[PDB]
Amino acid sequence: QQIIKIRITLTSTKVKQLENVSSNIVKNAEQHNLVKKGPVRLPTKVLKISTRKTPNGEGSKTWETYEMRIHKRYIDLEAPVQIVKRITQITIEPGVDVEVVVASN
Amino acid sequence: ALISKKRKLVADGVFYAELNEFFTRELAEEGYSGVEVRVTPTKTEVIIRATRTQDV
Amino acid sequence: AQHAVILDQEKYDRILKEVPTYRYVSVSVLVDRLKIGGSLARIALRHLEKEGIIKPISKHSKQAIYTRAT
Amino acid sequence: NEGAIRDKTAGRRNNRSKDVTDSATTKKSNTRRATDRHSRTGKTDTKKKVNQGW
Amino acid sequence: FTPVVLATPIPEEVQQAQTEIKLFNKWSFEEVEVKDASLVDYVQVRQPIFVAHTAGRYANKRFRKAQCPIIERLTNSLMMNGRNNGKKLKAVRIIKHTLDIINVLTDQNPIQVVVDAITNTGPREDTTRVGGGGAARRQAVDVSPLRRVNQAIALLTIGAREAAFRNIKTIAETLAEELINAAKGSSTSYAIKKKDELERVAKSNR
Amino acid sequence: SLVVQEQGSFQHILRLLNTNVDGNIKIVYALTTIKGVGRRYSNLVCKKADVDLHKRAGELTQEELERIVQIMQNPTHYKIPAWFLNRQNDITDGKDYHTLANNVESKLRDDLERLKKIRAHRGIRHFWGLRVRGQHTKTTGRRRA
Amino acid sequence: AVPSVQTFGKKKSATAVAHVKAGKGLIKVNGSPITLVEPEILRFKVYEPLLLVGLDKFSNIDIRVRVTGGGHVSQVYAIRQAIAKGLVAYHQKYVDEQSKNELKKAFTSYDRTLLIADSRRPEPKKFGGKGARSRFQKSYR
Amino acid sequence: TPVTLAKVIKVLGRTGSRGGVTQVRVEFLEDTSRTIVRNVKGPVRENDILVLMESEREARRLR
Amino acid sequence: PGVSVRDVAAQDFINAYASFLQRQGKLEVPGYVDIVKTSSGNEMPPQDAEGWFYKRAASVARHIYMRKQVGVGKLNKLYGGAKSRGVRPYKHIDASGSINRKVLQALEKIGIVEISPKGGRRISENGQRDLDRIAAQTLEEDE
Amino acid sequence: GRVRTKTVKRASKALIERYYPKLTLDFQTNKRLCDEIATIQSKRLRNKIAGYTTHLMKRIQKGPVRG
RNA sequence: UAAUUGCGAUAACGAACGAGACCUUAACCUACUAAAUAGUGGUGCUAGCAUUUGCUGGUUAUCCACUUCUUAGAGGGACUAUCGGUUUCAAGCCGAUGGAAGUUUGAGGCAAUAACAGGUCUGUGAUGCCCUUAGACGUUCUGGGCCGCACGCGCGCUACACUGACGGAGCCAGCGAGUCUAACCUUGGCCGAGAGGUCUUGGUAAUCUUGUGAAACUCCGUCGUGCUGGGGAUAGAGCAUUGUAAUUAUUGCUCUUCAACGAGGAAUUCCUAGUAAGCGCAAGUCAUCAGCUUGCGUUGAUUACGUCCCUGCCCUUUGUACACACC
Ligand SMILES: CN[C@@H]1[C@@H](O)[C@@H](O[C@@H]2[C@@H](O)[C@H](O[C@H]3O[C@H]([C@@H](C)O)[C@@H](O)[C@H](O)[C@H]3N)[C@@H](N)C[C@H]2N)OC[C@]1(C)O
Ligand SMILES: [Mg+2]
Ligand SMILES: [Mg+2]
Ligand SMILES: [Mg+2]
Ligand SMILES: [Mg+2]
Ligand SMILES: [Mg+2]
Ligand SMILES: [Mg+2]
Ligand SMILES: [Mg+2]
Ligand SMILES: [Mg+2]
Ligand SMILES: [Mg+2]
Ligand SMILES: [Mg+2]
Ligand SMILES: [Mg+2]
Ligand SMILES: [Mg+2]
Ligand SMILES: [Mg+2]
Ligand SMILES: [Mg+2]
Ligand SMILES: [Mg+2]
Ligand SMILES: [Mg+2]
Ligand SMILES: [Mg+2]
Ligand SMILES: [Mg+2]
Ligand SMILES: [Mg+2]
Ligand SMILES: [Mg+2]
Ligand SMILES: [Mg+2]
Ligand SMILES: [Mg+2]
Ligand SMILES: [Mg+2]
Ligand SMILES: [Mg+2]
Ligand SMILES: [Mg+2]
Ligand SMILES: [Mg+2]
Ligand SMILES: [Mg+2]
Ligand SMILES: [Mg+2]
Repeated sequence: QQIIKIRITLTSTKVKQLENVSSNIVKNAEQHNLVKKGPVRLPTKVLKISTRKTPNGEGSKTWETYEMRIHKRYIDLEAPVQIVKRITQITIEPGVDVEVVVASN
Repeated sequence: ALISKKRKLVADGVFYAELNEFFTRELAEEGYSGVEVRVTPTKTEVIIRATRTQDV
Repeated sequence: AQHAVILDQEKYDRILKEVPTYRYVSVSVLVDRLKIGGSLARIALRHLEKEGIIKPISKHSKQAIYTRAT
Repeated sequence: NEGAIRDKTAGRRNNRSKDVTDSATTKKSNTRRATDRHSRTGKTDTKKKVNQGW
Repeated sequence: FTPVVLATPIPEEVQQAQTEIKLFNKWSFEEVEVKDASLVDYVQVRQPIFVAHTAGRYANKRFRKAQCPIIERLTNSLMMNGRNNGKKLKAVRIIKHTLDIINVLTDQNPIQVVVDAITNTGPREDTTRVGGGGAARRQAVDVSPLRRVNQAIALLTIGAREAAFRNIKTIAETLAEELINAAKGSSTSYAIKKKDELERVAKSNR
Repeated sequence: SLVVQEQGSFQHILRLLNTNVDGNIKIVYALTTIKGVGRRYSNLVCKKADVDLHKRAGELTQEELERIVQIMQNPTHYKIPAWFLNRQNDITDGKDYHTLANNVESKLRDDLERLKKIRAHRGIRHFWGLRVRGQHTKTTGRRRA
Repeated sequence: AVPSVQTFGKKKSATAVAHVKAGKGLIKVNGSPITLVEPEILRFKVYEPLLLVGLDKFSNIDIRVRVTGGGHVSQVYAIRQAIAKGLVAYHQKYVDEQSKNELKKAFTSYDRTLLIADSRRPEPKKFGGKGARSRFQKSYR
Repeated sequence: TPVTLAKVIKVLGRTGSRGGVTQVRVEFLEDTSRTIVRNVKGPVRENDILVLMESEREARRLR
Repeated sequence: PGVSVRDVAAQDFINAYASFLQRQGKLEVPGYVDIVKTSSGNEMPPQDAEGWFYKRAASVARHIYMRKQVGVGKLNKLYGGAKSRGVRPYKHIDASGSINRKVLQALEKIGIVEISPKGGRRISENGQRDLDRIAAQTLEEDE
Repeated sequence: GRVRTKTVKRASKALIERYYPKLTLDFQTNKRLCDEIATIQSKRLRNKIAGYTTHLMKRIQKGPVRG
């Protein structure tokens, strides 16, 4: 056990599934008494695509715009090596992309 | 590896589609109703939801 | 090319003696005196501010304004 | 190209001096759109084959 | 006026008028009255303002247009004809210029002088297109007070702009000549002429 | 800048380079009614001839007028960059020329005639009087010759 | 810790942050004194909030503002809203209330919105034309 | 020249094929206590003050 | 009282400072000056002829003084402007680099600007000396 | 224009009918009343109901209304 | 009423799809939980002015504090509320005050029954039938063509200038997007009149490019009404960039050449508020090429708050020999 100064990055398209896992990480750690920079939310990027609806060129020009919403979150902890490998192999979610790094760079 | 977060997330939804298709073509006679992919450590898990699993 | 591009000392003398009575002078009003074009009409707006005559009450490029001295 | 410039009967002057034909100005006018709801199959169908099918 | 300073100084004439009188670029909103009955409540003049810009929302309700400060309406109609749309900085600068010309000739708070050119240039009665059967005849009609101000504004501006086109004279100059000539109507102004010809064709067809 | 006075010393419409030049305009736009002199090349030679540009074409001492010309025909000697020049890398002697005035039309023709005498397509295009730069001829240019 | 309040004002996309603290009466915007500002026709629009409540009024307070967003004019409407707003905020939390409400009364009576953010916001362009309302053009035939 | 000033006392309706005219009853100001129905051009609300070029004349319909 | 250059309106500053570097005679004007334009997106060279290098450098210094550090690249986009494509719409374009660079390399060898860390150029401390000096002078003419 | 859809005026009708006690001429309290007493799927819709039951209540005090 | 939206009339009563509701996005939250990938004040370290103090910077951690401003979770807020007008004495409507906001708050996504021989077999490894299938209508390669020019038409771009061009100088956005077998976004440094070149560098990105220091615009001057310094078509000569390949000139740059156009006939398009109009930017195309599109913000008005005259459509009634429904 040594205090490793950790940075976790949560990124997903599903808000409920993202803030579930984030708030889950926030209470599971802080009931368990560590040093936390809580969920720090990053500007949700909206990736847009603009298309004509019709497959061919006939008809009035109807444009449609699809979008995909990417929400990104990051949580800073300092823990020992044991609660990191435990908290990060569990809390696994489909659709949430969890990233755990040790370093500032 | 080392892809943008953006391109990654759009690359993930491209994957689901191609798989969704492949299973709709392959398993049609088995009653394939759709898929979901859970990415884990060490594995990636593919769940076929189909009405006759024994021919799967 | 129509006229009034240079000096013609009579027109110098015309200017000094003809610009009282002008409650407003500008680059327009100085060509409307059947006289110099906007290049030397400006010049005269300077040289009439050399001493006496024109009191600036306005500012800048395009619109200029002056009144007679008191 | 040696043939190209040696050719009179060419160029802008010789085009400028020709009359423009009528077929240019005129509209395409469509056609046939009167007849649109009248099938040219000349066949039609049968109450039998519409009930066997549907 | 009891001057006061503090760390970053606010200058002499700046301080002076400022706290004291609410007046214009500098021009008196006191005095300056509307020479015509009606036309008040449709010519603004108190509340006083400093420069002709505003964020004003006058376009959301029918008659709030009237409450817009009169000079600002004028500089409003100044910025238009294509290229000159937007560009209120341009048009406001001209208004300060023309009023400095207006006062230059015949004193007379230039704000008052436009109040007159706007009151004299509203046509009292006009004509409309009524069928009258077949070939359309024209029923003479008494024009509303607001309209009388609108048209007044547009006419003067349109004239000045049309007038300033393609000659050495400057927009601020020609804005003044017209304003003055229409202030006490000379019929040497493009507005006075066309206020009188709408009322002349209004007398004939009545 | 100042009011000036002079005398009958200034003469309007002086002629140079076989062309005629309005006086009573500012001296730079005067030298440009010649063929081969645009606003830039005017502006550089005047600065190179040590001449006050605030002057009109009028005052402009005759000696000032012979330096203006000398510089014009010999730009590389008085140090004009030779990218500033209309005609570089001759295609026969490969010197760098500023071709001027009544000669501008001459060199133009010879250029054209080369493309023509050579059977160049670009030549054929001038010779039929059409657009050489490639542009769509189907629509534009119907008032034509 | 000196008495300090911090306010803002908005016009379109322009936001201007105003620090109003206890000071000797400096008024500067961004890096520069309130006396430049240079649209310069609109110079009085930024003078306005002072000379509406009286010039004095500011000598027990330092005034700093910094602006980002919008254009040359948009910013000018935001700093005047952020200067007016901050004055009432100060007299809110430091001087008495009847004085603050005599400051708002002196503004809101004159307004130009000094205390109230103008909600006008750009409309979305919709396909079929260059602007939000204005459609392209048609020829029929 | 006989200018006559008249205050709008009621809004009536819009007339004309185009509908760009408004029927109005006024009470003219000097020596009130007589009523006339005139036709307006621009927009009018109650209490507006109208300049009648000709004192007595009035209309009804418009096409 | 105290003074910084942010106490003086932009133009009278950069003018008095231009006239100051004109008087000065410590310059390094590259000599292609006057035979040049200052943008690929400009019609004519500048109208101040002899001068205008001291106009731009004066501005350059003023710009750099305000903010942390500014490269040649930033200067280009700044000093650039609308280029008329003729019959085609207007597009913004970067001004000429050699102008503003040798404006830096001249303000360096005059000790008014220095290479910064992080990149760019940074206002020399002898620059804030001189600048906040003539910026004092300019409200001294206005006294 | 501002008109209340049937599903708004049918709820309000259904409310004042059973709940006429409580249910006063103040929207705000009436608003919260709705939350406890009724299940409505959106903030917007609920307030629409409440704000109308307020109008109806408000003129009931001035004498009965049809329906 | 935006609405078969409602009131009301009532042999009907009470209801369902559609409208509404709903969802997304923009406006408001001195309070919720936080942020060296967002900033603020304090304190050190420190530069410059002047000042007995004070002003302006600089500083990736040097520490301490905070969440107004920036970010996004979850809540809250408007229901046309209060009051007054106006009406069947009704749903509603106008006005006022308040308010972030009172045009369905602004803007959209979704969208009943049906209709059409509308468009699309040139998006598809969607498809019936026909056609072809080895001298191929499969496919690849080489080279042209789709750009070809007496002319007719449509969407546009630039202009006729003095509300301007040109030269300095001032100097402000928002939506965006960016690179591993790879060459993407590119700060900075030097070379170059330019265009560009070159050595490095930060960025798989709230971290770097980027405050995308955009343009219109503001100010000080030069031009001074002259097809002019408005206008830049046409054309010559040269220098660069992409690409295997630039000729019929991909694009870019410098000199030169310097047309029509002096406000557009009959006509006809679009539009009501942060709109119209001016202005640029990013994204899509994409090696290179935007006068194009999709979005964005910057400047920011005049004039309606009506009618049924025109036109278009919906709705009653009326006639019919139509029902493959006036083709
Ligand atoms: C000066 N030469 C070129 C210069 O013209 C310019 O070209 C880009 C071009 O490469 C871009 O090509 C594009 O291709 C990628 C890719 C994922 O498809 C896009 O993400 C992105 O829009 C852009 N980088 C284009 N969209 C804009 C031009 N200005 O910038 C790149 C360059 C090599 O410096
Ligand atoms: Mg003019
Ligand atoms: Mg020439
Ligand atoms: Mg710029
Ligand atoms: Mg510029
Ligand atoms: Mg152009
Ligand atoms: Mg429904
Ligand atoms: Mg500090
Ligand atoms: Mg906050
Ligand atoms: Mg009521
Ligand atoms: Mg068909
Ligand atoms: Mg198809
Ligand atoms: Mg087929
Ligand atoms: Mg096929
Ligand atoms: Mg095709
Ligand atoms: Mg086909
Ligand atoms: Mg396709
Ligand atoms: Mg398919
Ligand atoms: Mg056609
Ligand atoms: Mg189209
Ligand atoms: Mg300019
Ligand atoms: Mg950032
Ligand atoms: Mg920004
Ligand atoms: Mg010309
Ligand atoms: Mg030109
Ligand atoms: Mg191409
Ligand atoms: Mg296209
Ligand atoms: Mg109606
Ligand atoms: Mg028939």
